[PDB]
Amino acid sequence: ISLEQIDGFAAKSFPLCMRQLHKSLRENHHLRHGGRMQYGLFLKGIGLTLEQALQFWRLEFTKGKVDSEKFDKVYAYSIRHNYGKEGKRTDYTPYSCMKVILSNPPSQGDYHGCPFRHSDPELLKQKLQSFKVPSSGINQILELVKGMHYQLACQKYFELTHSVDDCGFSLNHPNQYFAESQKLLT
Amino acid sequence: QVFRFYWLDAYEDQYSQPGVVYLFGKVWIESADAYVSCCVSVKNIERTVYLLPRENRVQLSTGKDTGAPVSMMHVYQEFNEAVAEKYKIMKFKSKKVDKDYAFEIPDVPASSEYLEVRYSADSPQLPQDLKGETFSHVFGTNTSSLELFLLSRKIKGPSWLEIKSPQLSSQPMSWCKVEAVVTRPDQVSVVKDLAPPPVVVLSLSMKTVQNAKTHQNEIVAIAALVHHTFPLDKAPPQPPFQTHFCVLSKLNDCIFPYDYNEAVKQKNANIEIALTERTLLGFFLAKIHKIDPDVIVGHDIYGFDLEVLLQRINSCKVPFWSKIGRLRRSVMPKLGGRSGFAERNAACGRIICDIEISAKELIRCKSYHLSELVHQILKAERVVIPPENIRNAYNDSVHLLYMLENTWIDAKFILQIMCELNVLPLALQITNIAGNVMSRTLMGGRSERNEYLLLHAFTENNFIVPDKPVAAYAGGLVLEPKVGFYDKFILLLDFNSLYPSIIQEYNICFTTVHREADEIPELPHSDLEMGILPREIRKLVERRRHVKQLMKQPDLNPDLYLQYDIRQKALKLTANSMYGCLGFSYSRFYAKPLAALVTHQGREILLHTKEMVQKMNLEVIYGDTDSIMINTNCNNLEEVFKLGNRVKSEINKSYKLLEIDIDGIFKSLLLLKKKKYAALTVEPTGDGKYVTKQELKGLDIVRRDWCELAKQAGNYVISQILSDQPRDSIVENIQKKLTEIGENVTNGTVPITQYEINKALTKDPQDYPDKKSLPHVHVALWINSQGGRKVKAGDTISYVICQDGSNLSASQRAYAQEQLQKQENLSIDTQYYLSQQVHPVVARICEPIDGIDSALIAMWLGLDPSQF
DNA sequence: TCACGCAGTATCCTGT
RNA sequence: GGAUACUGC
Ligand SMILES: Nc1nc2c(ncn2[C@H]2C[C@H](O)[C@@H](COP(=O)(O)OP(=O)(O)OP(=O)(O)O)O2)c(=O)[nH]1
Ligand code: SF4
Ligand SMILES: [Mg+2]
Ligand SMILES: [Mg+2]
Repeated sequence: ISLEQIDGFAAKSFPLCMRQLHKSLRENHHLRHGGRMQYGLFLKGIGLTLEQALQFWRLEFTKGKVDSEKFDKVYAYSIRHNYGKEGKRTDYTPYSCMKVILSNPPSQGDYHGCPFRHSDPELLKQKLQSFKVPSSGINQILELVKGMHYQLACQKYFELTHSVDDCGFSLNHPNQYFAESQKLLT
Repeated sequence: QVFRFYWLDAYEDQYSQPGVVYLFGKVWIESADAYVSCCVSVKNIERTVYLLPRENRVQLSTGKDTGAPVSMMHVYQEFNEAVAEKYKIMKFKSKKVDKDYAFEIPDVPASSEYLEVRYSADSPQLPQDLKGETFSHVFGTNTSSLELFLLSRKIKGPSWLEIKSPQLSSQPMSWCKVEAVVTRPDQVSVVKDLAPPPVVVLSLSMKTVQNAKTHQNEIVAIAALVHHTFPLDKAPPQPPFQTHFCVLSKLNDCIFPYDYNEAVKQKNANIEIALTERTLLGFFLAKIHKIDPDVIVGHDIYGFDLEVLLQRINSCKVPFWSKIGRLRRSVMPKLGGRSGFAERNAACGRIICDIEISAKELIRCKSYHLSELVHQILKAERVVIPPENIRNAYNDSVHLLYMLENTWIDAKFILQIMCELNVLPLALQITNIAGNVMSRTLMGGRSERNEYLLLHAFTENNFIVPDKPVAAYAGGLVLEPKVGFYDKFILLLDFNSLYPSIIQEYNICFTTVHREADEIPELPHSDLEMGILPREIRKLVERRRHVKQLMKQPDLNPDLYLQYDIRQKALKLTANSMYGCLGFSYSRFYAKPLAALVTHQGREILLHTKEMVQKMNLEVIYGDTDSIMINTNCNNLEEVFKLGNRVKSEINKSYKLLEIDIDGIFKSLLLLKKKKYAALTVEPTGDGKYVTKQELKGLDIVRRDWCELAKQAGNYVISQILSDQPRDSIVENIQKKLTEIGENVTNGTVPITQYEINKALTKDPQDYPDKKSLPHVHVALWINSQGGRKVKAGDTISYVICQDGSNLSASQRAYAQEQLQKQENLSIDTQYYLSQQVHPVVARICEPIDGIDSALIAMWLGLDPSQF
């Protein structure tokens, strides 16, 4: 997979969590620790190889007015560890939706976590409207969100965005979301 | 009748005897024409409290202001009628005193008329927050008895005291030879201008064995060296010990090798052989009582020695445990607590000197074990008796005598180390300057010394001191360096006593700056009078300056010179602490605003100086909170010095008390990163000639967490980089050396001692939650699992990284050196040492040098240059 | 019962 | 994000 096409994927396949993280990253060229962990694990899941992930993170962070050597000094170990290269050397699996929901709670200045759970209903409505979702679809997603079934809300998002009446799968992993989107498109 | 005696230590028990302070010391007896131990009990140190009147009567904080003016009579009447009856106070004496105050309690005016109440210490203690209807605050409710005595009688450190009309004791109260009782504190006064008397000193070393069943340490040998005329103001006596006594006890199971009688007969008559540990402890206690030392010195005395001594005394029910101290008591102090306060109480009235604490305070060493201390101070090699061989040594007379002699030699080493550093005279000087008790000074720490210094300073100047308690601000400025290599003279300009001089110049004090209970307060006005903190600071500074003048004397002995240097350092630290306590959360004088201001001013000063240098069209390349490095861009030393002088004067022209001086002329400089550089300091000899001395600041080569091998390599590299050889040749030499190292590792020729890495423990081994990930902790755990002396917080541990076939990360493969020498499956992980110890260091030293890059270095070491 | 301040560099880890 | 070290001023 190519780094350049990653942005393209962010248009369609990326679940809303990864879309938010990528938007923040390209807006500010820097992510707090939680965002770094989540996005790195997701990009590992999609298939970005250690060299590819290292190149992507290097290029993205270098624009943030930091020394090039600082990246290799600090973030290289984290990137390697996400791929089970150092330390205990374990092939850490990508975060599951349950973990993301029950993982570290985001705070001010953070963008990780599940937007359906960590975004206020007004903010979620605004975001859904921004993505040109039909008003009926936005209302249905909001109703699902009020029901505490955020996974069902993401399933509704997938159904509406991919022009499919039924998702046909129980979304329980962001990598599952990306895989289903790739299967439908390609 | 007048009792004149020199006091060394003071002990009080806040719970058993209220209002009694037990001073101990030496008194002169003509019958024996010598000095004997004395214990004076000052009695009836009455509690003193200060009541602050209100401006308007308040109806018990219910009706708020009522408008009735309040006078001292109203406060006295309120105390006599309501408070006294409520809190069960029978008799008291009250007066009025005009006192000043400037501390961190709001609504308390600068100078007010307080009501001072003096009442016995047997009565209950008033609450701190007690508020009535005429007084708004009470000060001094929980003041200790010893503090009251020392501050009221203006006693500062050990000195000569005169007692008028002493009284005898109805029954014995101490193990000393002379006793007296003072019925009032006003009968004790201090007499100045007299020489300190000699004080007995006993250096003790114990050798024990861990009985596995009870997991308790059992004493098998003790040795002690005693000097009866050790001075407190002169050089140590040669030899450092006059007499000695050794005691050896058979274990609970083993028996002597049927020749100990002949062995002791032919060796000497000063060795006492006992059969049960009870007899050993009893004989030791009797000897301590007879000798009566004022100072007991040892290694790890607070941690292991005295704790095990008391534990074994309790287990064996050895009668008369109080002999270990100087006061006769029935109930042993509770075993436990932080540091060694329980141990200190057990030995009440006897100063205890742990060479570990003093070594940590005075000098710097990679490890503070006894072997390393002897190696670094006395420059001698000490043999180590394995813990598992002491038990087996009870099989031959020669081995047992060798063990006892090893204990004797350890005691001699401890005494020699004590003498070398001038621990006792320096402790006396620091105690006299501060005003605390000597045992507290020798227990380590800085907060108590400054606390007592300021307490005395404020009490002497008619102030009410606070009540004892029951990155928070900006610091210095580090200029961004121009990292590189400079082959021309570098002029370093450093300020003299920066922060103390800032306090003096700008008059920063409690009574000058207007604080408000996180913003920098404004500088105090210039129309005020110097406060207390500035004056004290000045005193300390002057002391240091005088010492420096002594150091400047021509044709001075080396050792003495070193001693003077140590003294200087100590004084400097004292002043710095007098600053730092101002921002110490748990300090009695927490004044975070003031400290912030200090730092702020310092920053400003540095900025200004830099600006001035740039206005002189010079180049500034570094500065750490008080210093500036200037690139002279010249090679004529004389001219450089001229420039020094010039700029020096210029800077001084802007300040009154602040001063800047030439802290060194570097022939060459290798500036790597903030607070990491190396240079060749130029010491001028005369006639234009000069010598060069290598100086390093912050490099890994001067850090204890790297393997000695790597350090040496780096040192060589530095010696090559800072020389005057043509660069190409330099590089060549570097390559050669590195290749040599590689070979020496591949063939395993390097001494095992050079493969060790040392690290200290901030907490106990168990508290760390990463017992696996942290290597040193792992090693510590293993040691604690073995059958020897345990390792606790602050004890450095040395470990090696080896191969075992586990295929785990290096952090999990740490092992103790002994373990490597023992097990037949562990071998040194050459790769690791060549890849993460030598290569990093060297690379960081070669970063600004053209022609050397990481890759190349790796290649020269035999590593694969791919992943580098 | 204890314990000086802050600025800075280097190394290593994130499963039940 | 956290943890462990120890230099400087
Ligand atoms: N609190 C505290 N501050 C220190 C300590 N060491 C240095 N400082 C601070 C306060 C000093 O005024 C400032 C300047 O460092 P220096 O090493 O040059 O000492 P100073 O200038 O006071 O005296 P000197 O140059 O040796 O004559 O750094 C310390 O151990 N504790
Ligand atoms: S439900 Fe899962 S995939 Fe969808 S936004 Fe939330 S965390 Fe992301
Ligand atoms: Mg200085
Ligand atoms: Mg960070």
